[PDB]
Amino acid sequence: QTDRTGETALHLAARYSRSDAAKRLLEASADANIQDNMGRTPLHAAVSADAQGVFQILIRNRATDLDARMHDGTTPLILAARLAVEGMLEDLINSHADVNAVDDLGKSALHWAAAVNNVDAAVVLLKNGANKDMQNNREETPLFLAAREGSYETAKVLLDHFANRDITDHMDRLPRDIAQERMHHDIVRLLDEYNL
Amino acid sequence: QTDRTGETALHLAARYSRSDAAKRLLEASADANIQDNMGRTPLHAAVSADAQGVFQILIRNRATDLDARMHDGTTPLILAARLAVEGMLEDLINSHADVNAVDDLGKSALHWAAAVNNVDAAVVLLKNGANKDMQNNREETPLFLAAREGSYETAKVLLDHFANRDITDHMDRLPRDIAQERMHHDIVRLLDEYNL
Amino acid sequence: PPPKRLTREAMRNYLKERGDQTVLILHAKVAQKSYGNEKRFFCPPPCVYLMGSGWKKKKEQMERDGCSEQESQPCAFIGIGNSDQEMQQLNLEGKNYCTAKTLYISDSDKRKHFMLSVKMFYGNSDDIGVFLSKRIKVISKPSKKKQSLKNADLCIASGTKVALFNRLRSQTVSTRYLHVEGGNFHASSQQWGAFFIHLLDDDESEGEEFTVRDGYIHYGQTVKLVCSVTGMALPRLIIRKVDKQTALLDADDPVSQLHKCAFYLKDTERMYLCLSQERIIQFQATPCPKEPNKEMINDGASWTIISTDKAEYTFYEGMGPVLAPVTPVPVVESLQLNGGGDVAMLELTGQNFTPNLRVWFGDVEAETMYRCGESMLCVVPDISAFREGWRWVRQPVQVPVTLVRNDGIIYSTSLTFTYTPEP
Amino acid sequence: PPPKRLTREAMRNYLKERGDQTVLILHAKVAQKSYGNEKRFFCPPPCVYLMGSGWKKKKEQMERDGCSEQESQPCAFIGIGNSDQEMQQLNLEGKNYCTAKTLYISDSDKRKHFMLSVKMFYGNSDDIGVFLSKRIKVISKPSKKKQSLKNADLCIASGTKVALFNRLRSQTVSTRYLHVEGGNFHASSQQWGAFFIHLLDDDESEGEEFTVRDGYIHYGQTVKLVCSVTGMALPRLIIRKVDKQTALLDADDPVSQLHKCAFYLKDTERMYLCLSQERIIQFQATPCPKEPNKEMINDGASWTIISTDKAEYTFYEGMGPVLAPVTPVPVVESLQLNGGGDVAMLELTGQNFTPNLRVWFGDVEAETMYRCGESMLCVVPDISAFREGWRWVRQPVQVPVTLVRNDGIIYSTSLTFTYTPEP
Amino acid sequence: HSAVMERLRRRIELCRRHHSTCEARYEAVSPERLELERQHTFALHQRCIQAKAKR
Amino acid sequence: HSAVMERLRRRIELCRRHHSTCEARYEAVSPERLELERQHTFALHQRCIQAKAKR
DNA sequence: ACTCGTGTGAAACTTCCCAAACTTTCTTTCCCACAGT
DNA sequence: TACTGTGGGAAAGAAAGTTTGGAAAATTTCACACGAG
Repeated sequence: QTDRTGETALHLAARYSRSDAAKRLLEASADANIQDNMGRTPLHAAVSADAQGVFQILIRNRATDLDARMHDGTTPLILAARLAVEGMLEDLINSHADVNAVDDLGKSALHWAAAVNNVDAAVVLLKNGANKDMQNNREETPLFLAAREGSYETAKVLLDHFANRDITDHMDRLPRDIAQERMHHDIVRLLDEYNL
Repeated sequence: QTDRTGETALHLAARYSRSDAAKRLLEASADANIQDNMGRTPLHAAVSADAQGVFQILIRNRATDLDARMHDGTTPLILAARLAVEGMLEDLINSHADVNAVDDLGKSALHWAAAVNNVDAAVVLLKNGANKDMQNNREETPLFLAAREGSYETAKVLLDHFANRDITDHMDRLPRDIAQERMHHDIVRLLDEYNL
Repeated sequence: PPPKRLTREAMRNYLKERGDQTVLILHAKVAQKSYGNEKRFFCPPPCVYLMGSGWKKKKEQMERDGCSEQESQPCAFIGIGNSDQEMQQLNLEGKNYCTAKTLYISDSDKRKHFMLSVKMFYGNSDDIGVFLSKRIKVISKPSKKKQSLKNADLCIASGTKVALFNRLRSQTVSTRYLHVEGGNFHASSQQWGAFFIHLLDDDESEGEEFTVRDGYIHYGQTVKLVCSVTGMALPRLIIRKVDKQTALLDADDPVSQLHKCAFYLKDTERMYLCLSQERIIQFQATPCPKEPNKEMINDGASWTIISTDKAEYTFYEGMGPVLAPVTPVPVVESLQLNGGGDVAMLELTGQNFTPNLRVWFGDVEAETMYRCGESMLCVVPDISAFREGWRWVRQPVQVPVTLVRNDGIIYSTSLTFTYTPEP
Repeated sequence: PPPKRLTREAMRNYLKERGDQTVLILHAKVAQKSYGNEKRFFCPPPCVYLMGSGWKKKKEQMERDGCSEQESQPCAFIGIGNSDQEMQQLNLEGKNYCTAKTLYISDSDKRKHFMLSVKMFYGNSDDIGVFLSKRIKVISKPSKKKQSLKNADLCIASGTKVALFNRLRSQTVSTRYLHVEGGNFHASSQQWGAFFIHLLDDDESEGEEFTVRDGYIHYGQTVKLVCSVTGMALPRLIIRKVDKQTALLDADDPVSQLHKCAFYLKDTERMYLCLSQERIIQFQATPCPKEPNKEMINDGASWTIISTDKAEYTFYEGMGPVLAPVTPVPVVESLQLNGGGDVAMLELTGQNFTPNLRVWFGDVEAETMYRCGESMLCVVPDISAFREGWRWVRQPVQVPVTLVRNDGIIYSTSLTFTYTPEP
Repeated sequence: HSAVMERLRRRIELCRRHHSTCEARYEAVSPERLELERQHTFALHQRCIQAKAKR
Repeated sequence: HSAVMERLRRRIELCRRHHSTCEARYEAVSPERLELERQHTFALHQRCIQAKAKR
């Protein structure tokens, strides 16, 4: 711990993308699930830093908690989904990360991916379990966050695996509504008229 | 597959104890759960060959099935227990191998460890779950195999965790009896008079 | 007049000024349902403060343009939103705070949760936008529940700020809340303060050096309370339940929301803390003969207790009047460092983000990728944006991070990026 | 005379001779319980063969020492073991095989499993030791069970060798089993053959090119049966259930143990396979009027079918007479190669191992570590133990692996280690 | 580089492109959107002003 | 070597030592153990020989 | 019954898979005394 | 007065549970009657 950020020698090599620097630190039976003051394991750092090199190491390593949370309870599967990086989401899925794991606001990577209109993510995530109608501690279906943010493409995709468009939020507003409101008439037209 | 034995490039480096030869073969997304004609994954080869180097690699790697079976359904945890190697048993246990997993004759590594009077193995195994009273498709308690082979020390140890000495075989012989018969009067005296 | 993006200049003359406008809604975490024709009011009343040495600057600048004492009058309205009841005005005249003591929630409001929206504009129709409270939970009745922490949301946990009020004999008008006037605790029927409910050890050392604990709060525990308002603290108290003005000493259950109770001052005989039909004092509590460990107690030592919340929002005008509301107001929970050095970026998680912001590192605007409502991303500008010499970060530099709108409204953050030499 | 460990010599003059003695117990996998005073006999009778061109050598050597025709008489006794019934002799006189057709299992034998022990010695009291059958399971009554494969042990699976017998009208003496006499199928009341019950496809090509399937066997399937005895095979048959000499064509349940049935010769009209009060033929089967798909059938086309097992044991005298029994006899299921080259060892898994053995690679004895009863270990001797030149294995060499006791009794294995040049 | 650089250029472009499409809808709708906010701040101001007329 | 060699010497010894203790109980008990096998092959031979006397 | 392998098949019986009130700790509703306008 | 909040209780309910019945295959075991020496 450099005690500035609470970060370990591993954490650093993760963020700095030193892919084999990390390797010897693993030859050393060095724990790869240490938390910095943000409460993130070097894997988190690795994802955050789009460091495919180091990433690959940690996930190929069995010791490493793939579903580790941060102080706000973010999983690497979450960052992976929002920070729009290539591959990572998938690799974590294949290595059997809890796809329905949630952060403190109880949003799943599917949720976030619909927040950041991350269509690719959402599809992969759907085809790997993923509660498509999960709620968060505001009773928000990920179809909802989509319809709020108005991210239409990801939206078509859950409408596509038939997400339930009628599950509301914790204030009895349909997703259909937070559209109307935020003035996304497209997302509306889609909710009014696509599938059923 | 060299098709002589059905063995892969990995299998070989495992048996030959080339510890970093194995490493590059793993950099290559090469599957580490290939079966040779005996039906053994390189890990099985690594254990068999007391190759701590390669072993450590494969077990530290997440892809690798730690509970893989052979044509006779032997788990590495099984060989580990019988082939009397140092450490391996433990490291596999720590990496969360199914400790109660069984071979086709339905004998657990605790069973074998009592067959081969492997006291150390038995103790580690007991302190990690391990059905101490498990039976095999001959209804043989591992306290039994001990009392058959007459391996007394391992026997004192199950009597120590109070294995049930009254569970019989599939022919209604007490372990107490297969002692008597095989002329192990010590194992008898112990079964007659130690604990209760 | 067309909208003017804030300038390298306007900024450096805000890091000197810091003349912030700032709203500040206080409010309870729960609200009792109101079945049929009745009307249960929010029993600490949602209390819209209005801090910041810059509201004045806005009265000044306004009138110095041709504006009434009637015009530069901030004009607020509160409401639960989603109703035909319409909204209710607040009298922000004279004093800067205000309270809405006749707010309720019909039987004809199915929603099992809700939010207070505090609409606002200057008299001149000049808009300032809607402000939102931090989520409130309908209940049906204060839930008297033994040790199953199943709902958890209802249990008053340690550390949380709570406000407690006293009403008497069952009459609407008497209501008086433990508030602090300058440094002397009283019971206003206008003002309520919010106190932190820190937990303590059963066995005790001196009355200072206050070391805190974890977990929920159960009746019987020892709990000091520090006011965020004056900073002041009351002597070490012991919370106990109450049934028909009798304070049961052996209550082993956890304090649920909106529960009546009483505070035994530790080591003061049998004295408790009690409401004064005036300025607040302590009381001896009656005998306890037929019921052994169950003391009978006064009208005024029987408080109702509710966990509270605040909803802050700061924002400065950095390019003068702007036609559209300054709302939604960006609030920034956490600031993450993605990557390092020459690639170094920064992820911002908060809420109410909008594509039309841009995070500024001190006075240098940084390119800003908006991911969504509650996440943003920006590129840590090179160190030679501040110290014009150096191609590298030769030693620790710390600039304050801040969000800046298009028409240059600037939402402050009090969070700071700190450059550091590479390890 | 003190015991003589086998020698480098004795061996090389066995890899030429191969004059093996060998027992060989055949027997049914199940045996019906016998409640109270009754006596259900093992309905194929356990059949102690005695192959190997060296039982003769042991008659020869013996008499050529001063031994009776009475003395060099192998003298066997069978028994379920654990009883007061004592044992029952076998008449190994004349012919080399024999059968024990009055063996049963009391109600006073609680053991839910059991084993046949075949004691033996030469007439001269000269011992040869106990032989054991491959585990047999008590049942209470042939279990007519629909498609739940819960017990599995009872369900006749594909590939398994099965013997089927015919008894008639309910009388003990008639019993005749499908056996092969030289190449012509008959029904002996002395001899029973064991046939493999391979599975086939519902839709069919020609009557050869026999390609097999997996899983259990259910009534109605097509099943060829090849004899291990003559090698011969009966035409493609169709197994169907039987109730009161009527062969229900639509039986969709799996063949359970000790079940009556009948064999429809495919594509031969309505002909089946039937018992001849002589040498075996086919039968047309009666009408089927009131019951539509349910054909009435003969006494002789109604067989009982049971899954069987063998228990082989070879062993040579490599140092002449040995005082103690040549039993228990080492049998070797699998041979594993631990390690490589200069460290190369070999693990042997089998059963009835004993510390007093030593695995020989051809004629070179290799150091042998005994791990336990069912596992052993030995050190692959250097290639220059066979090819005296070379420090390395320059190209493929294959020697036969075999277990050798202390007093040089030698148990053969038909397993072979194959040296190979390093890859 | 170009191994990673082409990858990083591609990532940043995603955010970039995205951010664009967002900050462009928000701007476009905001007229129409400010409009249930004006019309509301209106017939509500005629209440702010007659409770000032009660002082 | 000696890293592994001392480890391998140690392993082999274990088997070696074990096998020893085994092959030495077995040998030791075998007299007494052959003894319910003789006494049995006896009063059972006097039955092998009088069913030869019935031919 | 004369006494002994076989098969009926009826009567006792085993885990077993699944469908019921309630053990039951929580709410949500509504119905109604008491004190101040 | 007769209508304002309020506390408060009592009858109405409800989703997490343990489990009690007991209805659905497949054991045991036993008592028994053909056909043969």
